[PDB]
Amino acid sequence: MITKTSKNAARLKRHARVRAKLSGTAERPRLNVFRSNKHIYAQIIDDVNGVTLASASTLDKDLNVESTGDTSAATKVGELVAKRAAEKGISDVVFDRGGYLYHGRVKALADAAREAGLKF
Amino acid sequence: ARIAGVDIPRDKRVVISLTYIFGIGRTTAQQVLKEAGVSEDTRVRDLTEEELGKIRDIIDKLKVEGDLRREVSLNIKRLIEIGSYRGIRHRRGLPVRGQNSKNNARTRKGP
Amino acid sequence: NRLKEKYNKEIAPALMTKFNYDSVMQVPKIEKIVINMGVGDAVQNAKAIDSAVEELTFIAGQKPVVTRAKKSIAGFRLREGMPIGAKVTLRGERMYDFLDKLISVSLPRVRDFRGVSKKSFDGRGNYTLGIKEQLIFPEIDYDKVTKVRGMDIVIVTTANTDEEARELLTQVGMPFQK
Amino acid sequence: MKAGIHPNFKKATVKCACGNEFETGSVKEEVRVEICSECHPFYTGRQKFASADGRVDRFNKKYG
RNA sequence: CUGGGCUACACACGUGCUACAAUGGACAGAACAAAGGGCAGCGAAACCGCGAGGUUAAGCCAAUCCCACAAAUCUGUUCUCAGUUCGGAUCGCAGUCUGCAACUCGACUGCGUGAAGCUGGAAUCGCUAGUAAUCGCGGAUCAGCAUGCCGCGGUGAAUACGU
RNA sequence: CUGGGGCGGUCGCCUCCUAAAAGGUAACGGAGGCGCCCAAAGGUUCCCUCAGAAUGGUUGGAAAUCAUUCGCAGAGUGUAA
RNA sequence: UGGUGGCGAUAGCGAAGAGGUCACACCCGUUCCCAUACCGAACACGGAAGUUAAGCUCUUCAGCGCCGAUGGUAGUCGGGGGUUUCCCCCUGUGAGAGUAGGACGCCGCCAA
Repeated sequence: MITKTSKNAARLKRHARVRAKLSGTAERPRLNVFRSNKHIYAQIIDDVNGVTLASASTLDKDLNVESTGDTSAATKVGELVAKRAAEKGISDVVFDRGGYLYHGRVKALADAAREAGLKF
Repeated sequence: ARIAGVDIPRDKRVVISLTYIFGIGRTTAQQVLKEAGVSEDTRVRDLTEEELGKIRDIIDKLKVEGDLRREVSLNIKRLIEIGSYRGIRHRRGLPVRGQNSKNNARTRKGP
Repeated sequence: NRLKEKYNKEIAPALMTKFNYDSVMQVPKIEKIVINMGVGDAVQNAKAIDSAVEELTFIAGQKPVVTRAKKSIAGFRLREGMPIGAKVTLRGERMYDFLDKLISVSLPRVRDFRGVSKKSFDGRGNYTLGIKEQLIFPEIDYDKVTKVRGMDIVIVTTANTDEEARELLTQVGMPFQK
Repeated sequence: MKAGIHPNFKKATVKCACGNEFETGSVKEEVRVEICSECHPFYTGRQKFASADGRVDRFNKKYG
């Protein structure tokens, strides 16, 4: 009877009001987080091209944790994907907050990217 | 409250405490309360943890608030629906139980 | 957890066997209860809205929220602000001690309590319940305020139709007027 | 749950004049209660309690 | 001749009753009268019914017997200032008695209920001592029907400066 | 200023219409308002979405509040288009 | 099959089935990090018992909303005529509605 908003449903109404603030690229592709219930991802995307430049996720058979879906050991992907684009060298990227709060352990993904090098 | 009646006395006389509820009065409170044996006794609020429940059994076996209002509902409402010679003065406004209509009239009409 | 262990052991499969659903989790429940004062001091001239705080927190220790008037009224008091009535929209496990204080404890402290509300459902599953007395709830002190208000309590179900919800509440065991 | 706003809830011991007891939780360590569902006439089946409704109606008046 | 009405009822009055209360209210015990009626009548005692009264029945044609026990008052418990343990209507259920029959329309009793009233405006009244005021009793009508009417006794005041 | 003048009314600022699909574009033509207000009714971060309607309820009322659906906007957006 | 994009609702409302190991989900708890004008509904956190129910995907429908013509007309530039508050031709443009019809999506990138 009580109709609820899904945590994916209204989240992309909070995500697009970040998408009206940033340009995707500027030799600096945008970088979003996807916080599911089980395991949490990271892609490096840029408008105009829509090219996912380099990516990985917590779902990765290489470099498992193996606690898999908990605190900042699951932000090794925040450490990995910044090290993954480090061989592309690109860049001091733009960071999407998705539709989540930049709070930790969503912040801790992008925390792991900065001492992995990338300036944001 | 109380442990015996609904909205019972508290720190008051035992016969008047039995004279609280709409149906429990002075004569019957002295009668069935006299069967329980209080007489005020203890005159404020202390009858018993097992004596006040004795007013729950001896005090609980009789009635009646909703049964008094229901018997009145079947009387002014019973004769108010089954006739009558008690209905036209039961709600008509004039003296029903006997009086002068130019009288004091402090039951129904007044001034 | 005495109501909470009641339906988590028997009641939810009892509706499944009464009439079917797929997915045994698909069963209506207790969702949320919104207690209301609605008072507004009648009419703002008390001035104690906040008298309704002390009267409400001992139904359950949930901190309440005074409901602010969201409209200006031409026939009474007042324009917006100056809130009208308190509110606890309680949930969870404190939910399942509020109702154990209702059925076998405080709902018979309604004086002429027999059974009630044949039609007070909102048509599609909510259960409305008006309350006219306040010696009802147990941790209310008779030594305290001694002033008379009224309440609503709005029990919310999960069922699409109140068909399924009314039969749920009878498996809960709710005394209705029949 | 805000700290210091919500009163502590020790395990309650509900009781009654009929000796019925119930284990719940409350601010008070013990809670005597005048009436329980196991004692109230409505919840307890259809006890005569005091009525004996309809005795007598609408008529039964005869004496010889 | 039957039934009804004289008893109705938005309202204003007239005369009285009972109250608003601690000099009071409830109980227990004790004490004090006078007067009149009673045969188509009074009714003793006894038992029954909380109760009002019922039953039978001695006695009295009455300075003998009955109505009859007076009540305010005195001695203890207690209520403690409040719409109440005050006061009492209204009204409900339940009984008695009277009658051809108590619904319009007799009273009394039980249980319950407990209005309004916390000494009443301008104004108005009666009162010179066994008086005011107050507490009870009997009787004419009358099968029943008194807070009226007519008598009877009990407690026992203040003031009259003066025109 | 003026359909002679006088009397009446207006003199300046913002919005609409007349305005002829850029933009202006007149009359004593048709409507409103403006000589302020907000120390926040400003800036930013981060949330959320209305009005009305129905259904049922506490003195609850044609309507204050409270819950479930409707409801692209019939709500608000200081003050007026 | 999920995630992120780009394109005018031809992408949508609505009706109906089907899927869950993996993924997205609900779900479970609140000691933590952090939230409620209150509250683990949400927001945050760590976990895996239960689930296709809802979300979400696929598939059918054209009830609604949408797209959308051709022809023909209203209007109209430019001449020319009049019976001149308006009307008539000629040249060229051409609406709006309706309608024939389309459509309840394509095209990516990454991840399994």
